[PDB]
Amino acid sequence: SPSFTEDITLSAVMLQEEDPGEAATMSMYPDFLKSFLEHPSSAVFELIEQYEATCNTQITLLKKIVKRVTPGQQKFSKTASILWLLQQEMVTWRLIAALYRDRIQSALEEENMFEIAAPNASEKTIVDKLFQRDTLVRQSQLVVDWLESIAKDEVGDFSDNIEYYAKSVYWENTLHTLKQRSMLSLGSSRPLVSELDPDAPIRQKLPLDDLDREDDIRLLKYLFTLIRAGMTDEAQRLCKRCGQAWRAATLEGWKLYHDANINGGTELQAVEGNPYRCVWKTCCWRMAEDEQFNKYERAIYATLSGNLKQLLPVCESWEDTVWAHFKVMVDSLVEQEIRASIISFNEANELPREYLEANWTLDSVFEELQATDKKRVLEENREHYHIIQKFVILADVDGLMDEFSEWLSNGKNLLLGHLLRFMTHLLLFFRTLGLQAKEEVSVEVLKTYIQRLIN
Amino acid sequence: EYVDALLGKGHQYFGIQAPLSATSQLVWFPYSAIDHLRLALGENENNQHNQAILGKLQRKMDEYFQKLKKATDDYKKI
Amino acid sequence: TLMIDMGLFMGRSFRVGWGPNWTLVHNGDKLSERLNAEEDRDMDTIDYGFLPKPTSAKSLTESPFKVHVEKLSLEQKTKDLQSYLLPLEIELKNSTVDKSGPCPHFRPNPGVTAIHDYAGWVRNFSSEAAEVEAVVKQWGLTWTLCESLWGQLKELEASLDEPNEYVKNLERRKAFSHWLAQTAQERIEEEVSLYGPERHIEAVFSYLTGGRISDACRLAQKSGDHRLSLLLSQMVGSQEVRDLITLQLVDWNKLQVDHYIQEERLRVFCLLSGTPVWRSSDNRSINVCSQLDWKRTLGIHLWYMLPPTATVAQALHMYEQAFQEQEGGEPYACYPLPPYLEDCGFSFGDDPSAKFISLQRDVCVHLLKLYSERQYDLCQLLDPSSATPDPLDYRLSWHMWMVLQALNYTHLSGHRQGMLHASYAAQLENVGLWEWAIFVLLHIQDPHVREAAVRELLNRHCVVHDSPESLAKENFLIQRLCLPAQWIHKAKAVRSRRDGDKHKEALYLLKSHQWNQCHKLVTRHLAADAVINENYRYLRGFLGELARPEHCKHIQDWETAGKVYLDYISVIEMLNQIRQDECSGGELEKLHTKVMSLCKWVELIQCYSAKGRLAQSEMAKRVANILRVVLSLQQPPE
Amino acid sequence: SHEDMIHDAQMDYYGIRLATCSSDRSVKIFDVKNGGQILIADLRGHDGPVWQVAWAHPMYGNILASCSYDRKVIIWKEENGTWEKTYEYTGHDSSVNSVCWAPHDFGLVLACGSSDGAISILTFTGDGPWEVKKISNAHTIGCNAVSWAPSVIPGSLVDQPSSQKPNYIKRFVSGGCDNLVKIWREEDGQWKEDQKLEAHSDWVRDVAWAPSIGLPTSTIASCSQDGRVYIWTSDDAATNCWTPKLLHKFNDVVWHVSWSITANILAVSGGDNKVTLWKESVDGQWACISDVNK
Amino acid sequence: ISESGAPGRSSLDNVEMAYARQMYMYNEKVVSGHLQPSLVDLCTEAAERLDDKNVSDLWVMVKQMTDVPLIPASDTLKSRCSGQMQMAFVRQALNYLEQSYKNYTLISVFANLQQAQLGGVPGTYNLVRSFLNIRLPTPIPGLQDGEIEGYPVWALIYYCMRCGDLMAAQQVVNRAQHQLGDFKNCFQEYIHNKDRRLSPTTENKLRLHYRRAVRASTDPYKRAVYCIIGRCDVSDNHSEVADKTEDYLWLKLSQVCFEDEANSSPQDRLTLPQFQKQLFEDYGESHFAVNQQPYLYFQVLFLTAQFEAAIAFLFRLERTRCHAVHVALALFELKLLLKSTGQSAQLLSQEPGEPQGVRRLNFIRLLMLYTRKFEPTDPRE
Repeated sequence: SPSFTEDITLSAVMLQEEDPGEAATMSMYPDFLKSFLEHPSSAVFELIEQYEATCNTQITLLKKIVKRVTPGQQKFSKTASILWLLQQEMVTWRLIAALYRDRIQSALEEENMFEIAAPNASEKTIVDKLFQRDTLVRQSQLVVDWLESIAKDEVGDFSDNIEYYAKSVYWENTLHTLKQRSMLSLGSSRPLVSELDPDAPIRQKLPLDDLDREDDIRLLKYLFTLIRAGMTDEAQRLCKRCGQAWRAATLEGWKLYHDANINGGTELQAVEGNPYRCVWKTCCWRMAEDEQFNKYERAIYATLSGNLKQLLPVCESWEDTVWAHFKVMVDSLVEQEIRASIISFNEANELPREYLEANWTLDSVFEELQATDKKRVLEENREHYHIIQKFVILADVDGLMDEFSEWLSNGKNLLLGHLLRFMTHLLLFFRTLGLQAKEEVSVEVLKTYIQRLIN
Repeated sequence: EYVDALLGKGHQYFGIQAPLSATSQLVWFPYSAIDHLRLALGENENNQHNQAILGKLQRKMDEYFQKLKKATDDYKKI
Repeated sequence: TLMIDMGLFMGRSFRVGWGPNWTLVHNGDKLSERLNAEEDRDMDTIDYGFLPKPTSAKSLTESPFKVHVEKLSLEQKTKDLQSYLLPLEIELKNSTVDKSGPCPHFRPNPGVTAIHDYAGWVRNFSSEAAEVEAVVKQWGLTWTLCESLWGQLKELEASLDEPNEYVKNLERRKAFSHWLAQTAQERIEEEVSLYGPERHIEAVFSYLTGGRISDACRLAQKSGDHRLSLLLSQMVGSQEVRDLITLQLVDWNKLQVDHYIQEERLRVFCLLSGTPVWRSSDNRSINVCSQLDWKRTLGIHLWYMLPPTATVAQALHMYEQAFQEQEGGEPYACYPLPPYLEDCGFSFGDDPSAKFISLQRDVCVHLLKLYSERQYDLCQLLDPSSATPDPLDYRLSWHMWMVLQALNYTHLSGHRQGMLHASYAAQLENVGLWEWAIFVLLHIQDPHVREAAVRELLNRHCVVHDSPESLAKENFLIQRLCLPAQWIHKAKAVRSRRDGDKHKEALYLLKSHQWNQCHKLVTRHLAADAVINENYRYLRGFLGELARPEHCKHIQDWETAGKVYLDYISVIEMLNQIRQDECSGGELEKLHTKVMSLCKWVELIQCYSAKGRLAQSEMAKRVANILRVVLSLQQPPE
Repeated sequence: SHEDMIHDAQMDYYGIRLATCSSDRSVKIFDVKNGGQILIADLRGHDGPVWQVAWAHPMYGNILASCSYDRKVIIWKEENGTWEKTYEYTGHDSSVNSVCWAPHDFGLVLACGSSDGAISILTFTGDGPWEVKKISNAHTIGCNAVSWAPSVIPGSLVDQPSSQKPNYIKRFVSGGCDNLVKIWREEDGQWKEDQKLEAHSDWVRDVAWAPSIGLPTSTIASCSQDGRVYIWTSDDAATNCWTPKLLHKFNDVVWHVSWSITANILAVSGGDNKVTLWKESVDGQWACISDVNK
Repeated sequence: ISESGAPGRSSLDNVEMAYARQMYMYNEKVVSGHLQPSLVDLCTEAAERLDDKNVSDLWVMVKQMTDVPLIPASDTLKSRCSGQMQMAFVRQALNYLEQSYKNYTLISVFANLQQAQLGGVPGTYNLVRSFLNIRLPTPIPGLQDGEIEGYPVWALIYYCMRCGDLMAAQQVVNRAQHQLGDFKNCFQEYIHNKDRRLSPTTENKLRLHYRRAVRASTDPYKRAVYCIIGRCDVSDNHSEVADKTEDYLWLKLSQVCFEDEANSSPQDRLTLPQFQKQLFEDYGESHFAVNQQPYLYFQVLFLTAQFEAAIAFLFRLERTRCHAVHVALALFELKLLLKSTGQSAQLLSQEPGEPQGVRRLNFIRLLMLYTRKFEPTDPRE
């Protein structure tokens, strides 16, 4: 509709304070009820699709209303807070839909049967066989892919924003200084370099040009933002555009061959990877041990290795922290079950006996998350949305109902109309799927919902 | 000898490396040493060699000030 | 000493600056403040410093250099301690001393019933103390004026009978008259002691301004009888010769008459009636007093000038039109100057246009204007001098400002309150007070900033070498006042870490109860020190205090570092209990269980230094001994 | 002792140690007890005349920094009453001048101000290595002085006295000899152009920020080489408005301008042998109460 | 937000208190019957007496701009319909912008003192020369003919034009005898003619010379001076886009005239709505980084005849709605601000055919919100 476009175009330049947030909150309820009555609990996929569509629509509306002026007043501050809470509610709804899909897929294969245990070439087959033996690593990699998709969606139009300042020529100042030194014997009265390669100064242990170092740091920031989102095409595109494809060429050694070719007519797909992943991860462990470079390479080496001692300060956000923890534990379990059952003579990952004779589960994740000694994580583990996500992931009932009772005793000093509507819809979906809660909390939820409705 | 070396270039033989590469060429060394030297020279003024040394030092200081002004002008011309 | 002219030279030769605890580190001596020869040279602090500076005698061909570190502490406080403590100790109980949310916020309480108490205390002090200065008299008269203004005006007296509006106005007028008489009686007594039975009209010129009772005795002795003086002493209606001279002075100002010679022998009428002042450009000198003391001037103005039907605002407006230059010519009266000791202002008879440059305004006029209406300018008014020649000591000024803020009559300007609180805290920390600065600073609204400020103040004041007086002060702060003990515990822990008392710093850190710092400190020193010095009681106490589930669930590495010590202590205690109670299979089973459960974390527990290696060897030999014991005990002896 | 000239002389936060940095090729730290003095530390490791100095808080680490006329930055750490080596940097366009740490509300970030044409900021993170932030093309002739600015000042953001915790980001000012004054704010993860101003065409000595503990007004008093002084005041929200106003000008060589520890008294030292100690009165204006001789 | 009415006796702002006291004195004088002077001077003296300096100088500027000999209109509609008062206000705004640039030069001189690279010297020409030596004493590339005491004549002429010192410009022209070409007489005529009358043929020749040769020199000051003299285009930018839009606005106002004067032709003049849109969109808030200095934005909005836009901008700020209402009631006393009905719409309303900046202020809605944002306040206010 052009009305919204013209309204935001006029509000971005006008000098007034209009808050259509109340109108948006009053208009989102009838549309949500219409979508609910149009898509029942049967077609859950189409229901959640229409829900995500309408939710992205109102999120764009609210973000335009917010960005149309500087959020300095209390009204626009609370509007931005409501927008962030809506983004969090939608990401929790996405997590809930993913967990429901995983539970539906696992309900048809809860019971399995084991009979084949002889190993073969290429560890990818053993990994695929063990994937059906335990669902823990299954939901672990599912949450990993979900976080990767979250990062990809949060990156946004960065691929197009790069084109507004992407360079093409590099080492210009170094080449000019080398030319001056070669043609006039002057212009390099400093620890100069020998070759024009990205590894020559890092090998000779003598740097040059602080501006070149800052540009390389910015390019590494861009590479990290592109890789964290789970992208490689745009990464190699930027590499070919600039000239620093050495990082992309190096970040391709921890793979494995796909042994599936049985004839000549089949395409050659078993060319990516190398059987030296053991020595590769050993060198990565040594690098993480003697880490003394930049934060980005330190974090990438920590993620590629799995040293928790240096990963504790490497983890920037809670998502990265839980991703690193899940990856470390699943890698430890997989490598242990593969080595101790076949061959264990060369420890690829330097894990002592205290880590070798310990079967990691799922509660230990929440244990260390609550035991995080950092004040930031301690404060983040006591709010609302973080604990909601934790309870949704853990699928608990006792602690969930206890925290809901504490919330009801505290009052309406945290929940709102949209929050109560989302909670009622989640409870209805859970009751339609399986199990239930308590009659007291059920009637309390119902009375609070109808009170908010009549308000 | 120090003033002569600074006016010329013979600072490597004394220990001083490259001068302070600043935009405005001015006096940066502490003048307290020169003031104490002038006071010690003026303490005993019973012979003519002290007056001759004082005159030579004044002439060298004037020449150094002229050279410093010329260098400052050449630097500001950039 | 270098003093010749220079041309161009960068760098510097001497630098000054500031330093913590409110100190100044400056070059040169202190000739601008001190003038006597008894000056401490090369001082690092106040009162006796003496820094080794052998360059004083080595001069001629060398310039001397000396730096002095000092602290701002002017004047001298000897017996003023109680005089400054009594009003502060009264205001401390008058105001609220409770918390309000996270940061302790103090709320002001309206207390107009303390002005008369302060006045009575000042009167009693001046009575039982012969060394009363002029500042005490100024404070007393200002408190009396404030009591006559906003204080109790003797209302609801004699059963349930209150005066009317006109009666209350007359009572206010007579109270102001009594205050003016009490302020001018000192000057009247000085003039009486100076001269009495000598000159005639030259003395009557001032006797008319005086005229009370002690002076009325001399008036009667100089005139003839006392019945006329006793009637002339009373005001409001009682007017005989006073009214007769007023009738002549009324026509004197209406006519165009000037002065001749000796303006104090023939101008007897100039004292009473006094019409609005109107001057052209000649020589005119009439109205009240004619260049005397402003106190008795305003007294006569309120007594025998305007009729009693006029109000204080009308009298103030008349006096303003009198000593103002907007009358049409040149004034010739006097302006009420702020009395710090004995008339301590700037000139007499100056309009506000000529006063606003730098001349200090009156305080009584400002108080009357504030009582009238608060819609007048107050940003550039209110002199910082609290009825004293020195701008220091903001006692009665802060009291009046807090009373006005509690009664809601000031304006939105927090900068003045902030600077006043800062100056009061500086003065209190200079004279040697802590709780008073704390409770005068807790009045303003400031969360984390004032929290850190009071934290630093407590860390600088309360240390580990405290006296019984400091302990009693802390006990009073905890009991009668509202102050969290965790801040004091953290300050004591910081002070102990800055010293080295291991047991004291450990106790203070455990009382403060932190996370990372406490955990690393205990796991790095406490277990080893307890094992070394056989501090089993303290170790068990600390373990029982830290074994709460919340701490273990919030902090990391605890279940791998301190759990070993907890299990070892429990095993030792159960083994001692078993050895005391002979046979106990129910306890021996749990003992063996915990022992074989602990026999696994030896790979987690590692070394770090020589003390770590020694502790590891001790733990290993103890574990081996206990394992051999339990292995010998597991086998049945039957 | 100190037979030669004495530059700066700072004291510990408690009043025990006295660090006097002079050009006598010796840094002696005595003790303060019973009004006497006893030598307790003798540090020496510079190559030229030592200039400024700055202390720190013991809760974040007893660390001292000393600058000298040798393009060398020297840093010591205190352990068991003995100062040893920490971080030693060398090599610049000119000699280092100003040196100071950020307030306790931020951390232990050191600022290096010198007429080198660039800005090198040292950041102390963790318990070992440090970080360097380089800002080039910011000064034509070079820097001069750097004065930190805490975030606990209500004069910069009108949201502190309302149970709201403000942001703890790095903010300071700079007034080099490039005929331009500038403000630096840690935004967009780095440093760039924030707010520049032109008020002179020569050299500017130093600056002093007001560390107000309860005054909701942020002021900065500057001092130049030709006795020029600027009083930039601010009392707004979010974005401030620095007013290049004047007060008491001079014609000699005004050197240092220093605020009190709680923003109470201003001390100005130049070539007049008089340190005017100003103070804010109750009428919202300035007044000088005490003086001293140099 | 604003200084709302506190319930009974409490604590208000000193500015609002002094303004209410002055209004009380004005009402007392009205009741008495004697002719009152002007409340603008009383507000100015109150702002000067108060400790606040920025808003005091702002109100001083507003008073000096409103004290122009203009006829008091009735409403904003009548003001925008009348054409003579519009160009008169534009000329007065240009003159006051020149005076403000002169005052800024004086302030820069006072800041630079005297012994600092040739400080300020008494006299207009000497002050302009000192400002030029402080800004750029070195010879700028692109010099023609000679110089005056080794100073750039083109930069000196540009500074004199920007300051408005026509007598100093005449002195500079008289001093530059052999240091310039054969355009000294043209410069003298352009300075002496307030309506800019320096022969249409000579103006066309200068415009042709500027369009032919003076189009790529390294002297921005000389280029701008020649452009101003020849009256070419509507906007000529060289190096003024650097947080200093005052010179650009002055050049635009000097090159654009509403009435056809000497050497007037299409593609050499613009309209007031054009500048209004340029300052509202390209030079608006959160566009040209002007939110950190709202005083300059308010000043340029008041100069470009955007009273409603300036009022809205002052109302959008924090702790400034009080001053917005104060200047609104001042304009109402001076008989301005067109009345408009409406109690639920916004404050800035317009009709088809109205340009941006000059809108219909909803006085009814303003009074409604003013009465709704208030509590049982004091009887004086």
